[PDB]
Amino acid sequence: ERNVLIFDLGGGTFDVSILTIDDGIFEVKATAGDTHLGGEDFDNRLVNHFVEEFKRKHKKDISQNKRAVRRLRTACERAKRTLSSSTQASLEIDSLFEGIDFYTSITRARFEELCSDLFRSTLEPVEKALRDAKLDKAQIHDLVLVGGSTRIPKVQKLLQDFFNG
Amino acid sequence: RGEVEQMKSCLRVLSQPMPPTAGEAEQAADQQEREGALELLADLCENMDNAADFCQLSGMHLLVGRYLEAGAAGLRWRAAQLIGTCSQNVAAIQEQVLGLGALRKLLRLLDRDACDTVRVKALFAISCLVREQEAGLLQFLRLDGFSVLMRAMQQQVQKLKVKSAFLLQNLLVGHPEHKGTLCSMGMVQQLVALVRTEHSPFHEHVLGALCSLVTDFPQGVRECREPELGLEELLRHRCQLLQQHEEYQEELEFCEKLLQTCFS
Ligand SMILES: Nc1ncnc2c1ncn2[C@@H]1O[C@H](COP(=O)(O)O)[C@@H](O)[C@H]1O
Repeated sequence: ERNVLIFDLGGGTFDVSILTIDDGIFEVKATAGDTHLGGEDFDNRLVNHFVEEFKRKHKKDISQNKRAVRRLRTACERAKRTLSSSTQASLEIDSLFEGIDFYTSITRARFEELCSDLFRSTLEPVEKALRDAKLDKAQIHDLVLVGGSTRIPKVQKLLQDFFNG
Repeated sequence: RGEVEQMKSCLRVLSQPMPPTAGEAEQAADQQEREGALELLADLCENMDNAADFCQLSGMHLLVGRYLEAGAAGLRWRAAQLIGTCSQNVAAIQEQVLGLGALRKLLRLLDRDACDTVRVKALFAISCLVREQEAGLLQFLRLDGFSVLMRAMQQQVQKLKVKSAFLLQNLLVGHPEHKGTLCSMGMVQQLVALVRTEHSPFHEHVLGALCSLVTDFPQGVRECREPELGLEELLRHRCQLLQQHEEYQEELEFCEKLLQTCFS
């Protein structure tokens, strides 16, 4: 009897699934998840932090220029990833708004603060699939991660801490 | 996406070799058509995925070798720009651009191009390649990077000054082991030279670096106490200019932390 937990955090949706593999039969035993949690979500937490930071340093709100907000977000996605190896990253966005060249930094720590809540809400689905599978965390023999956004250190740590190691 | 088809469309445009010694309205035309395809590629490449797919399509190869080295400044900086956009904070695309030996073409351009814009987009590309990118920082140091850099700060080109200060601050954060080779290179004096310029945003980065060079590093603290520089009188006159200002907060934190560890 083997319980495998599949934790899939992608760019738009978060899906968890408890799958048992016994007697050579793979069977999905429970499913949960949140459809409003994904990498896209984390990105925007950084986008907001900077749009606000940009109001402070340049006395201007870039919110209504969507072409600019998009660049900001694409840039942020790049930083969020760098922040999975490095403990901090920097952003250089030439002429981001009204010809202003934008320069900033963010620490892995800061990234996490801005995403605190989002991070902790990934367990909800895990716990639910555990009830719906009439299982206890202590039984999950394996934990496999699938989905680009399962590399975020803080994600694997919250997950790992849950199963106490 | 229609993006892949569209950039493959730009690529098509960029691949067609230069006209057979065509005429005026055939050169200035053929060019605008590339300036355009290169800009469009930049906008598309701002997104990791697109830039990724750009590399798969041998795009990065045509860029580094052929265009960076174009004849028209216009084609050059736009190419640097694109090279930068794709790489920024993405290890895999950095590694590939690094592997095609761009840093050497970039650094060359930075250090001696007739168009200040090319030099600026080059520095931009360089930064996008060595920041938080270990293999790139080494190919950089080995290429006398800190010297191509400092010479830029010394250039009478603002954007070069800000861009240089910005990158040094970054580099100093993740690699304090270089503090020494930097001080002995006289970067403290140089950084201080940029402080005495008309205050503007980038100063946060100058003082930002300066602040790292001094952090647990007496050689650096010694560099700042140097009488000639008059760094103290300077930082107190600044510490006072950045007061009720929120748009300069980080400079004031830096400007103060400096005073606090070099004058007490
Ligand atoms: N190393 C990484 N660290 C954090 N997020 C990442 C990483 N690699 C990819 N992602 C994110 O994962 C999402 C794409 O997931 P996928 O569709 O499963 O490839 C995007 O929001 C990416 O930015």
